[PDB]
Amino acid sequence: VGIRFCQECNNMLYPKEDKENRILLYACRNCDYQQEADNSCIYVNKITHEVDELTQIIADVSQDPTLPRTEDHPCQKCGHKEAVFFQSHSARAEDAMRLYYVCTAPHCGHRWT
Amino acid sequence: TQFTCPFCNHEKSCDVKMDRARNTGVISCTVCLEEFQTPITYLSEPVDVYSDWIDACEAANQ
Amino acid sequence: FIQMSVQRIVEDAPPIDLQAEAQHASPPRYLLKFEQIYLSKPTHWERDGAPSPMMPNEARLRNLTYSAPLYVDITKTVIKEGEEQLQTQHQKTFIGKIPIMLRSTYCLLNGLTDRDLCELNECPLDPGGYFIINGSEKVLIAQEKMATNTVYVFAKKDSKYAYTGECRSCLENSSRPTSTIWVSMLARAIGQRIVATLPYIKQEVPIIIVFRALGFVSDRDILEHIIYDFEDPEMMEMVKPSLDEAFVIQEQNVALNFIGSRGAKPGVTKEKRIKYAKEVLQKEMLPHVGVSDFCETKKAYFLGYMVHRLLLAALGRRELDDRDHYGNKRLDLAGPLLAFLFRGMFKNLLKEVRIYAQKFIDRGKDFNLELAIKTRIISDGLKYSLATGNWGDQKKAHQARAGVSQVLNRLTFASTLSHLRRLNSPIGRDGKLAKPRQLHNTLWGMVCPAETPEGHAVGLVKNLALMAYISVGSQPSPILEFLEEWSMENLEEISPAAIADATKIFVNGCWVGIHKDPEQLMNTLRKLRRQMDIIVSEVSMIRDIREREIRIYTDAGRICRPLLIVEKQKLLLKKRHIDQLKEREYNNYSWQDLVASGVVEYIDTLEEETVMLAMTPDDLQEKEVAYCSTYTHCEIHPSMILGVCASIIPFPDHNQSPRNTYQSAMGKQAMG
Amino acid sequence: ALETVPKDLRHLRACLLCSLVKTIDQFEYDGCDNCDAYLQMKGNREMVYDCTSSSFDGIIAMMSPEDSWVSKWQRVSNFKPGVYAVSVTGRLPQGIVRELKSRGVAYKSRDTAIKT
Amino acid sequence: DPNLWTVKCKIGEERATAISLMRKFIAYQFTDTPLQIKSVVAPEHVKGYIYVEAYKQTHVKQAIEGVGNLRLGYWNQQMVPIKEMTDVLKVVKAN
Amino acid sequence: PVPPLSVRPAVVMQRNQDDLTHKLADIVKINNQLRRNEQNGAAAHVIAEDVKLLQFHVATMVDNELPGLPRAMQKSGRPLKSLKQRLKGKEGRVRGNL
DNA sequence: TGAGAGCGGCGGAGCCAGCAGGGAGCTGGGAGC
DNA sequence: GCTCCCAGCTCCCTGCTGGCTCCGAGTGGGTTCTGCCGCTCTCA
Ligand SMILES: [Zn+2]
Ligand SMILES: [Zn+2]
Ligand SMILES: [Zn+2]
Ligand SMILES: [Zn+2]
Repeated sequence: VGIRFCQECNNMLYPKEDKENRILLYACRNCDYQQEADNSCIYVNKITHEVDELTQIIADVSQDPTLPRTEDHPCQKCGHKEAVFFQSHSARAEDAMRLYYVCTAPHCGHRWT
Repeated sequence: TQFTCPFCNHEKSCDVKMDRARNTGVISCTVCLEEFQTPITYLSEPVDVYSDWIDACEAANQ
Repeated sequence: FIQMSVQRIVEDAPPIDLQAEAQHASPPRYLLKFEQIYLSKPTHWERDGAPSPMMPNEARLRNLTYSAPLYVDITKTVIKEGEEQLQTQHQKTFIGKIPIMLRSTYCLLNGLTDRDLCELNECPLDPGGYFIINGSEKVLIAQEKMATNTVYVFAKKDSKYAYTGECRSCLENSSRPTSTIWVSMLARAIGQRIVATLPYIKQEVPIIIVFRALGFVSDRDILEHIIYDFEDPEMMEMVKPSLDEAFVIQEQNVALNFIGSRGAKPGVTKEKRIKYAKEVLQKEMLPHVGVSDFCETKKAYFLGYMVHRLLLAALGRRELDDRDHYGNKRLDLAGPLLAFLFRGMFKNLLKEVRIYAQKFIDRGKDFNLELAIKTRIISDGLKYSLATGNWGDQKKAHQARAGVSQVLNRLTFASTLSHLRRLNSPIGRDGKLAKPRQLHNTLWGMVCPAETPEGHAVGLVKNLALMAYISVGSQPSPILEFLEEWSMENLEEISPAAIADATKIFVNGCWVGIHKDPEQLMNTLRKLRRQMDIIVSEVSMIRDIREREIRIYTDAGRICRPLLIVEKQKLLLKKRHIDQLKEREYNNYSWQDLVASGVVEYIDTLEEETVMLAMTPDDLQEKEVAYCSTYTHCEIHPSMILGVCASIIPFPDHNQSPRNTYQSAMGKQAMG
Repeated sequence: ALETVPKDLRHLRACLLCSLVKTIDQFEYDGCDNCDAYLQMKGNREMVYDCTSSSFDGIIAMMSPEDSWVSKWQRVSNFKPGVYAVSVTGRLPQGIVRELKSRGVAYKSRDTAIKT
Repeated sequence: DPNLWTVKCKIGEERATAISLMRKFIAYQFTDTPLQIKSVVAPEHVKGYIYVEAYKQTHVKQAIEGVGNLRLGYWNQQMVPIKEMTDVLKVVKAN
Repeated sequence: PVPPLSVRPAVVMQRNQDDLTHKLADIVKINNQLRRNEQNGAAAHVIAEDVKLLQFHVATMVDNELPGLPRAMQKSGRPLKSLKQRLKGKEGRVRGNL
């Protein structure tokens, strides 16, 4: 996306066309500050919402006493046996019975599915 | 849409007309025929126009 | 109630100042300050005077009211136009008589021995806990309600709103009632704009106008309070619609006019509008976070958090709050109920005294405070509300909720015991919504599952578990002093740059601060509570891990139960504890010592969500096929999940559950 | 000048010539604020009874005799600020009326109440 | 011409209130905040209110401010109809 | 029309008059006031207020509950049982007594 | 004019009425002669 | 001066939002409660 604030007055830049050059520019509503765009993309919408939950998974969740932990699935990074596993919360998840594993050992923080 | 007139003090004697083409809100009294025009934004309500008219009347009286 | 709450209600009432009309002259001021209460033991006051102590049995026989007179001291300092102050004090001024609860710390039967009670024609087995009024027993049925100062996000069906976030806010039992505030997201031309329904405003206001009115004029500054991680494009693209709706108001004063114009009061002149809106934001919106000369930054942070919570719920990151989950419930017992009633009743007495004093000083002659106060208004008012059951002023008896303070059931001892332990949901009966009536999972160990009336009030009137204990509440000041020693920074000092990685600390619902290390702080707080040093046993501390909130609650009305503590798959209870307890008559080693030893803990529903329980230590904490290796607590005995009437059924696990309910109802009618 | 308003509601009378409403004691002591130069009502209770009548309809507070429409309606726009009744019923003695006419003061009845 | 308004007053006390109003006017006519109302009319058979003559209802509200008898009429005052003006002063009365 | 005593009987011991009799008293009392007031005073302003209160009392005799209007309340605040309330619904004259 | 006392007054669902916005269709002002 | 085509006014239609009424049948007990302040006139 690349949503970028005005350098001078700290406000959202709005996309705009420079018709003489047909060039996308980000311009403040309040000062004349302008910038050249680097993504031609303005509005992007993932309707299917195929969201990768591994971005939102936090390693600190490994400190949860109520979560189940197993050794059958070892870590691919450090090979540690212990790993805590849990499912998704959101209805938007593409797989209902998707299981997410977080490495139990401190500071590996490897997260996979 | 109605308000008490500030000049001829007649309740519900003020009517407000919204002209979005020219972006103006006009309030007219039906008794003393007092006319006031003030620009409006897309988010505007008759209470805003009444507020604008009362501020202008107070400013005119200093 | 009678120890702390009456005193704070009397003292926090504002002093009354009133002058004359300057008759012929067109006139002076005075203060009338109340300062300290003095409560007596119950006394007869028969026709002659000459007080003697009234025994509860005498009150029953002679249809008296077992009440105790209270006295307050008043200093009235009057200045006259000559610039001189005259300060007259009155001690032991008779305000009224409060009905007193039997076997309470102020009853005549407190601390008496069994032989003494038999001398007074009293039953030692009688548990007390009820009032005597006109010689009839009254029991204040506990009334449940939704918790306060906590953000709840719901999603109503078939309304113009997709999601609504509400926070019913209250101060420390101040005069103001619950000042609810709603933050709602519209249900999608272009959409998903966010509006606020704030008190004393006719129309909903977009959130960015409120933020502009609160003192934040820039755009990055406003966004910092709502989106804590600017690297999340989903939140940015979801909030920009409501942001572009506010493209036209770039200063505080215009937004202040915007709020003041939408007032329910008649809306006429600029500065009037400005002052009205500022007052609404200063006192009417969000009181629990602070009502002082400067709380704009703290208020803005809490409002931004509510919007952030709404966005998370609408994005599916979090789940909508459940209205039946007992963590969101609070129980008003005799204390809070009487306090709520007494607050308004004392205000009425002050108003009548003010009216009398004003009438006398209009002529400019002296007023007499002895005749100014009407001792009848408090005493007869309390007697009425506890004798009929209508909780409120008599003049509005239809508006007031009824059913509180029912006649104590005295058919069998089990009936008497059950009636004294009863919770009532203040929802309309004969309703077609069966969700509130269902047995929820969170009733485990706190509300008897078997015992409910089988008539039209199924699932609404519910009895209390045997080991359930309702918190009485305490001041959060010591916890606050402790917290900011342990590397905890208030909002006024932190920058929003580091607000994303750290955990947010809530105390009694108000966002107090932030801390960088969530784990070893919960350990420290747990140690303090197990040592009772600085944190009393009632305080409940809940760490949410997936969502970085960590919450601490000290309110009254939270229900909890005792549980055995486990350390590394081993109980903390040992043979020595049982040995000391078994000889308890000689060593006075009581349950309190067991709590102080760090062996048992009081857990409420919120903390029970984040705990790992064990049904029986020997049978569930052993080397076997591992199910869980991280048990945190253990249960003293499962049979404690039942109530009083359901704890007389032999082999209740060999019966169909409706039969248990019928026996619970029918045990109250067995003659004995 | 508070001398043109009553101090109490007992024994109030209205001047039959200018509708001024004062206590009979005020009429006895300081006379009529608008007719004493033509009546000499000071210090004469009997003359006060003759010229002022206890019986009247209404009370009007008058502040701006030159800036009041009620002053024009009541024909009291040339009188001193005071408490003025709406209608004063009665008539002066014939001798006093002839004396006023000889001086040049026309006597107009203040009883503006509609009869039947 | 200034407008007439009906100000709510205590029953049976309206007469003393009008006199008190006029007294206060005279006292305040020499101050920085004088009573800007014009006149007060108390007909014989009008109960519970007093007629007051002022150009603005704000003047009425400020002038009656501080009067105990007019506390009910402090918040709201009623515009007397113009055609009814002649009936404020109309008095009617053998048997 | 004012109904007979059978429609609005008065109890002997706790005479406490029927909820309808008190409304009748308000009606007749304000009627006399308006009658006398327009007979002599004829002030053209209090007539409007008198008419409004009389029309409110008449309406609330038959239908006590209205949208956007105050309910007539007996002393101790309990609203009066109007004729419509007497006759309407499950415990009424038709469905509960016929 | 003071005691006695008379009363004067101070939740939810689902049908009906109004309002607002939007076209087809008819009539005067200009287009050609 | 003639017929005729294009915009301005008339009509009906559709759609939408606010307002009123209903919510099982019987039965048995008990409890509280039926306004209050005072203000002016009369007998003494
Ligand atoms: Zn800029
Ligand atoms: Zn690993
Ligand atoms: Zn006007
Ligand atoms: Zn005179």
